[PDB]
Amino acid sequence: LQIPFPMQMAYRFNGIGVTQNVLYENQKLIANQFNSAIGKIQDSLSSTP
Amino acid sequence: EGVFVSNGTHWFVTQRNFYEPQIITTDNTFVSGNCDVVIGIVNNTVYDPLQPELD
Repeated sequence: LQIPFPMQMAYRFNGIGVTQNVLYENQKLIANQFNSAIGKIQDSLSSTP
Repeated sequence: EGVFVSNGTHWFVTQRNFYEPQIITTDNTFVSGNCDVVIGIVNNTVYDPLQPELD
């Protein structure tokens, strides 16, 4: 069943006890930390052996 | 608990795993802040059940 990815992720905040409004009101912040953490994980393998 | 669906015209609240649509009242929603910061937000009435109990 398809579901838009912000609305998917808000369910996953709601599954760790954080309410759903914490996602949307910080959505552009959360996307930026997400992209900057997957950008950081190439460099954690394209570096230290 | 649930999600805001639309059948095309009107808006409802269902539980997430089984389609039963309810009327969006103030006892199955909660408010948080103004309707400015949420990216993608629709304008639909949220029916207060107290207000048609004064009459």
